[PDB]
Amino acid sequence: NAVSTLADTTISRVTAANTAASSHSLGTGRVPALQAAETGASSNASDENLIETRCVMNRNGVNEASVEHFYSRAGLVGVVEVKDSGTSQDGYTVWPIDVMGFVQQRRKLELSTYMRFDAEFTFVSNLNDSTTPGMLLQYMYVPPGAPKPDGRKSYQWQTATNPSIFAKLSDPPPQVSVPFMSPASAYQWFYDGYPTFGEHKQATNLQYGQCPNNMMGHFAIRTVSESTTGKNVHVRVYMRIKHVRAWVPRPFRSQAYMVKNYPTYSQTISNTAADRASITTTDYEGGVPANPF
Amino acid sequence: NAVSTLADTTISRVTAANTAASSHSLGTGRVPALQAAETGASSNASDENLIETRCVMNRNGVNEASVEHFYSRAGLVGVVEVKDSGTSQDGYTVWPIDVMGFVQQRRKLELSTYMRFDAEFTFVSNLNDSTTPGMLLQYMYVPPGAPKPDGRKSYQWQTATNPSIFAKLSDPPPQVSVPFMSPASAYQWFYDGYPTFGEHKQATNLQYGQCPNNMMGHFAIRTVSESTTGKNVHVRVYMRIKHVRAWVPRPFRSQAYMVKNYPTYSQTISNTAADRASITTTDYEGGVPANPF
Amino acid sequence: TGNIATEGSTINFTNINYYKDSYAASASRQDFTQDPTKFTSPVLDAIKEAAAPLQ
Amino acid sequence: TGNIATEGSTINFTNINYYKDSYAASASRQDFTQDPTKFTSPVLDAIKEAAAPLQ
Amino acid sequence: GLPTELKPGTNQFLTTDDGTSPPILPGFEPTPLIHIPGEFTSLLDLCRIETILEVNNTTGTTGVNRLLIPVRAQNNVDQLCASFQVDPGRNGPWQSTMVGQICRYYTQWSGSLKVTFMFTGSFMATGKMLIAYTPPGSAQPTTREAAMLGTHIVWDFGLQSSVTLVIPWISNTHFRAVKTGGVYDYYATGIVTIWYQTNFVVPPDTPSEANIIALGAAQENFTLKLCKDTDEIRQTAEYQN
Amino acid sequence: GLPTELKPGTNQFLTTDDGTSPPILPGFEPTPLIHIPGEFTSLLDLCRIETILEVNNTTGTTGVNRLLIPVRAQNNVDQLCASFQVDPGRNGPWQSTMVGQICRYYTQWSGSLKVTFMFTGSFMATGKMLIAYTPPGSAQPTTREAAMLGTHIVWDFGLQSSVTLVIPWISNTHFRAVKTGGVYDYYATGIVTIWYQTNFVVPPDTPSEANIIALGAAQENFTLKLCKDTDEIRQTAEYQN
Amino acid sequence: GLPTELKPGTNQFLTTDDGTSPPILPGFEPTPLIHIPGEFTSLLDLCRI
Amino acid sequence: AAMLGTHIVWDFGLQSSVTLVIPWISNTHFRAVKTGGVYDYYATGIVT
Amino acid sequence: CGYSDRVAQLTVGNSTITTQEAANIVLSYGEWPGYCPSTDATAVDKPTRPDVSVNRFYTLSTKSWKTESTGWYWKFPDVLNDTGVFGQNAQFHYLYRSGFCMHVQCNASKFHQGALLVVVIPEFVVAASSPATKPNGQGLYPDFAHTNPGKEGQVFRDPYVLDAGIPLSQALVFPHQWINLRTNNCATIIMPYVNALPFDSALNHSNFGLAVIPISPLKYCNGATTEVPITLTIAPLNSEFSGLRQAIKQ
Amino acid sequence: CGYSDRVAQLTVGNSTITTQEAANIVLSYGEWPGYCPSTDATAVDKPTRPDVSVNRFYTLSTKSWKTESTGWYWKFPDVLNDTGVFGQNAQFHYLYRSGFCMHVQCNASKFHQGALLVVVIPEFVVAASSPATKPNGQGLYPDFAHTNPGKEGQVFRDPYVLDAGIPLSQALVFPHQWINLRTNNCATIIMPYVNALPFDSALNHSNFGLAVIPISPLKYCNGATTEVPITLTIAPLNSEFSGLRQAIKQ
Ligand SMILES: CCCCCCCCCCCCCCCCCC(=O)O
Ligand SMILES: CCCCCCCCCCCCCCCCCC(=O)O
Ligand SMILES: CCCCCCCCCCCCCC(=O)O
Ligand SMILES: CCCCCCCCCCCCCC(=O)O
Repeated sequence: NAVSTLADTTISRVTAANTAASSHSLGTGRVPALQAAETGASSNASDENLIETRCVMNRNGVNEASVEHFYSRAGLVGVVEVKDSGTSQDGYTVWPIDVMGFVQQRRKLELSTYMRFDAEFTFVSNLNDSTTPGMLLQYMYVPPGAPKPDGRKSYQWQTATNPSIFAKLSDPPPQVSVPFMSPASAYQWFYDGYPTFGEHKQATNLQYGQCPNNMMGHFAIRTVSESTTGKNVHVRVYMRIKHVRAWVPRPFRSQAYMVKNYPTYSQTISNTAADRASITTTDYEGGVPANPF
Repeated sequence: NAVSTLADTTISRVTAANTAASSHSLGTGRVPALQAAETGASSNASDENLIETRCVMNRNGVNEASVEHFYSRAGLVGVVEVKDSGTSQDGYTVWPIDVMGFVQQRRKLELSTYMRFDAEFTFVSNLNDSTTPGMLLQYMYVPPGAPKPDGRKSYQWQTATNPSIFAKLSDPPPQVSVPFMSPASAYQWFYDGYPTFGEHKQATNLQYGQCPNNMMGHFAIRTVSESTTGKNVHVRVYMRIKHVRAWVPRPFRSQAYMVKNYPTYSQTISNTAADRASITTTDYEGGVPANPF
Repeated sequence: TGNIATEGSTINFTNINYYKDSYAASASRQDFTQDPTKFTSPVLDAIKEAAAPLQ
Repeated sequence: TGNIATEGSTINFTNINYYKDSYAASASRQDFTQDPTKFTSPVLDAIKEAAAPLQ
Repeated sequence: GLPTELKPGTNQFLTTDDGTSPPILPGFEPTPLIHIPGEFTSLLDLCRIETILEVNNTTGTTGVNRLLIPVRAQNNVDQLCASFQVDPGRNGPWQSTMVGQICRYYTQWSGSLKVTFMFTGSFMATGKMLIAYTPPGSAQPTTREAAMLGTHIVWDFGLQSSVTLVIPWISNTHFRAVKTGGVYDYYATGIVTIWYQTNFVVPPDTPSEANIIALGAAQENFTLKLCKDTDEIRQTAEYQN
Repeated sequence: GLPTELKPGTNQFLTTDDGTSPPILPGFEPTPLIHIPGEFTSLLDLCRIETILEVNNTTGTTGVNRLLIPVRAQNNVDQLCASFQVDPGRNGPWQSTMVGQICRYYTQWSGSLKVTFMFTGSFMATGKMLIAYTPPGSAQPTTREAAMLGTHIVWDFGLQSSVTLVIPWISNTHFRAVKTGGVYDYYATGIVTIWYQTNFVVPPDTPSEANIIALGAAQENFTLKLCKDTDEIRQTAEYQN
Repeated sequence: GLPTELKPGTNQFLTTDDGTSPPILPGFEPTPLIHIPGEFTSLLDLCRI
Repeated sequence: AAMLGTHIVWDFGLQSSVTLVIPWISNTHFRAVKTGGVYDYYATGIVT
Repeated sequence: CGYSDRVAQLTVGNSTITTQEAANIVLSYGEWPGYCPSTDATAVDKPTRPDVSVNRFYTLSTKSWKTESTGWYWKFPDVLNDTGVFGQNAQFHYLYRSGFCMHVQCNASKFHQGALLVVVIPEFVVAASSPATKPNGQGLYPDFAHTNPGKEGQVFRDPYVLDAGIPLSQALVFPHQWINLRTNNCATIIMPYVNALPFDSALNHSNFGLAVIPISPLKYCNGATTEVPITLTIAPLNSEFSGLRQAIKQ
Repeated sequence: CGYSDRVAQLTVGNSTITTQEAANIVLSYGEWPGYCPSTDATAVDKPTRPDVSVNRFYTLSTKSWKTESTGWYWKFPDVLNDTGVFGQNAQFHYLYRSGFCMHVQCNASKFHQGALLVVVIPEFVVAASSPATKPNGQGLYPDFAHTNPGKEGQVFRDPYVLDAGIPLSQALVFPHQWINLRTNNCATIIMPYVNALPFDSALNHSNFGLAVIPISPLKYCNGATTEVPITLTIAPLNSEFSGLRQAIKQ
């Protein structure tokens, strides 16, 4: 029944491609080595045709180079500072939900052009001294067009419909599942166009590349208090993508990022490969040659 | 079904070898006592052939002298001090993952030459006064070649892919399962060779005996803070080997260890056996002999 | 045939959804697919290994 | 036939893996093997107990 | 059921824990999924694409010039044209390939690699090149006679402009660590040197200097293991854009 | 299901608790296991190997000399050649054996032990030795007539250089404690003394002094119980290498 | 399963609670039980003396 | 140098004799009995 | 056969492209361009399919390849958004969808040499390089000329990073083909409609970028013809326009 | 039979070892040396098996046993890494695997006495003893001479701890055999390939250590021959080399 279903739930081992034994091929007409990169196709040549191979029954597992496994790992996507001391005694902050803020997660996600995933969001919250007192905090997801709070105690924190999460800093970090929320059929890290009609003749073309299909509202975070607590709270937001489909692979970014929502690079072009003295120089000592033949 | 499966899960009693009743053997030709240690084989002689035995149906259990049971016990493998006071106000530490640091665990594991096991790692963390306040800590496993953090707040703590564990000192100790992580088919506590080709003509032959098949990266541990907390944190790391296979048994170490990754002993050779006055001296008073025959 | 690195299967009470929304479920990583051709050999005329590609 | 040290078997809800990775499972200690010969009698000519070993 | 006891690991947050969390939006139905071309489900599919090796990663060379191995008519036979190590992790020509960049997201790798060399001289230019692969023991061969003793292909320029040197998986271990240098030179894969088998011969009124473009990839038996964060990108601190 | 109540033992960390912990690496497949010779699955297999007893553990004797029982042509019959107690736990000749070192990792032990004595005089040397085992009640026999009343073997030197004294399991209890001395002399196993049954006789131009090498092990009925940490190794403190 | 809520009586230690506790010694087999005369299983047997 | 050729290690014991079979390792099917000069072409070898 | 024929003929609408050095044709992601199915279709307006009128080869831009030329790119459908009946259908309608057949024609004698990588980059977001001096240089956002070059195309300033901060070396991940003057003289990339949405505005959004980059520079001996042109010819396939209104130009 | 015959003949390749006092042959871990199976094999290069050329008895080292001699050890395949065709195959190739047949020959008259323990220690990591005076004495790491003695072998300085901090008494756990001049005069240990990896570099890594230690010292009366040699003869079995390149010596 559903018992047999639980039995076959452990991730099974898919092995890599085996090698077959091969011998010498002294004939004309058959040329596996010769390819044509011009055609745009990768070489079809196997080890067995270029050299004499033995039979290897390869048992190495490939299950971990999956878009599921690659991306199903929580990474820092935002740090919200709930300032309630000195000049900033607001005791609330509204943080625009974007995942393009930190390199490690940004660069992974930008391997794809389009991605459709559910995410799991964890809120690791603490004070300046890494201490977690019994201090109550409200995390309210504000979808695009929901009114954003303008004060510590405003009507917007009633949350009749907005999903919110009450937790103490003292408690283990809050976590929630979020669905694939997007008008478009998949998210889209690169949008080559403008969201509005117009002629786009501005000394600063900000609008270029900004698709609102991705912009998924704000998280409003406050300390549920009556007055200034005199304490700042750091909220590290961790996103773990799941149920992930990805389309159209792209080159991994080489240049350091400069701004959040725009691919832009310093005019100093850092080379993709770390340079060396000459094209015939390798950094490997090796052993003492037996016949110096 | 899977119900019958749960029924037969309690560790069953395997008994030790029974003794059979034996009588006198006054014949030539049959000599169980006589052996030949020179052949390299242990004596094959049984109690029943050397003396007159009774029938004993031995019910003593042997299930606990297994490599599973012997090693499936958490032992101290590391103490990481997260210094954040006085001269050392880093508030982070990167600890090289090695299990050869403490005698009790080292000596057990070095009974084998090769071992393949999954391990379970527990982090007992506290302050100098053995107190556990609500202080948030990040334990990040940094596999070999993953960038190691160089500061309390560096980009390396985003953990897009590195597995990390957030816990408060206040919480019960963090625990995680770790797989058999090694390029080689088993781990190897003794490697009789050098990891690189060369001639090895250094006044200090450090490279000898160091196989990177064992070196399994670092754990980076920080207090998730903005500034010096002025408090040092001790992290006792406890490793419980499991799913354990072991090959090629070796002598238990006699000499005291001196360094972590090198079998080296003081020129003062401590004898394996505690010495006594003479070869015919035993420390046992016994009783008053009836006929002093 | 798991990642246990020794003989043993045990009992697998895992991959359970406790919520009426199915997107609340654990990462769907039961299935692995490897179709590389759409990127490595996207040409119309499939080229055999032996034959010289352009003639 | 357990280590209970008295008559009783009860019900055994144990050895359950709650994770998709099988290496997350509890110590595999259902099976005990005792093959000592590979270390105690590794010689080619097996020697009977009775017979004087070298002749 | 009701009698429970919490074990170690409670109230912890493991980032790579695959678990359930309560959903924030009851009854939410996501947008229908339409068919999009070019879905990929595996990163080993991405590793089997030929991408350009930056073999000319030298002090002077800049921009697209770093992707070209220069070749020319030689006065002297058996001079070394270029040379590069074939461990994807190592800082060097492999950094510019998709395979080299995906390897740096993993700790250990296995299986045959694949270098395709496309010559881009004039039609009238002819020549032969010995592309030898030396297994880990040895240094970079100083003469062509040293190199020919390793896995090599002699490549003749003709209508087919490309050739493929499959670098076979010759390792003691089932998996090499991506990290190299220091004690980790235990997993050094080897060196690939390109020698002139004969000279680069052109007729009059033809350029006597051309380029070879090396394209690195991985074979079907290629595998990765132990996802880790990459070295290859850096922002200043935890609080940046 | 939902209504639960935590019992004592929550939030505790028992080191010897066999439990599950969340895995740190989803979908990780370990290196394939190849066949390696000499797999052992039990430490009782390791106890049934003969290893040398340090019977000559005396003030003066040093290095390999501690592993040799000296023997010689005697002017006087029935002198005591050597003597050792046969409780593996006790500080003494058993410490040098694999069985003695594995016992110190357990609290209680049971079953027959096994001492093999190999003589290493010249071929021309002959002799007989009475190897007696005295059960726990008595002191070390002062004369051979006292010893002969216990489990003994008379051993004749010939082509077969070895003999085996099986020490039978004669205990009141099913298991003896490894710890001995004090009230724990309740579990004393006994003494094994070696007497000259006849003299060590050699012809002219032959060494008149030789050695016996004692090899201790355990029999098939040998069992251990209650894994504990050993006494046998010590570092200075909790913070050391 | 995963959604649980603790009821009163949590984190308490009732001395006469009959419960399970984690064992301190994996795979431990106790000494075999031999036959001993004069086993008693009830204290009403002791009252009828 | 010698151990690299066809050899027998001979232990003295009750059996007083041993046999070194010199195997027929020749380029030709037959060697000429006459040796010395150009006829050292058929030299059989040395036994040390 | 098991080999790609050198000689090839491409006939769409009332236009035919003949090439005698075709190094095979790339079909991007191994999928043919097709009309939007009923299931993927979201918009209820009946979509006009002009067929031959819009589905035909348009020869838009010819460029002179020089020894120091750094490369050119175009944005589809931006390149064709003002040319032929396609242009008019694209201005008169809101929603748009089609795949295309790229064909870059570059011949030179057997005594010239050089390699052009021709690559179709979906969602080619042109970056702007900011000078090291100022963190927010005015050239942090690329002006409309760079994002939408139109028919004339735009010269790469940094072709090494494909003017997008991604290495050109790894651009071979996208559907690509080389023009080695040694072997071939044309590059054909059939590309299906690739977008998260089934229909998009032709004017506002560019589905693909068409990039021709000289990897190996063009070299030749004194006496050969210095002028070596590179011509872009594009044929929309299975074009479908919807949401008819007043013609809007960009 | 149920008894080991005294007289025994060992013939591998073009070499034969005859012994009239063989105390049986030890087969380490009750497993015969065999070629790497397809399933365990990781490396795709076809492995050369030179057979008789490399698989034969090599008599490498003879040592003079004295009353105060403390013992000798060798490292396999280090001992043979420069001798015969094996040496050349081991230098010319990267990966290496073989088991071996050890045979230690030590005869003396029926009027000499002494015992040699001959033991094969897998992964024999030679330690360096540091003098009590300084905690980090320069002799904390053993120099290359001690770790890789080669053909000539190395004299034990502390044979009681087998120069590795492990008691010699418990060395009998490893495959071992005694040479009692009373009973026998040869010790034969057939050893299969024991390593975590299916193939390893012959030059960098030593699979096994061959240790001959005099437990009972050699003693004899005035008039007997003082010179009593101990000879090591090793025959590689099922040798398999792979990854051919330029010959490298250590
Ligand atoms: C109270 C907290 C509830 C959690 C709600 C989380 C909602 C998150 C929306 C989904 C995140 C993925 C889309 C990210 C796209 C932004 C990228 C960008 O355009 O810069
Ligand atoms: C965040 C914490 C996650 C836990 C990750 C643990 C990773 C441990 C690696 C496996 C440990 C066993 C190998 C030890 C070998 C080191 C011995 C040595 O060579 O000195
Ligand atoms: C709580 C009951 C859960 C039952 C889960 C299924 C267990 C089936 C028993 C066999 C173990 C699974 C793997 C196998 O089929 O070998
Ligand atoms: C939650 C239901 C778990 C069921 C576990 C199996 C129990 C079977 C009943 C018998 C007890 C096991 C030992 C036996 O077979 O005697």
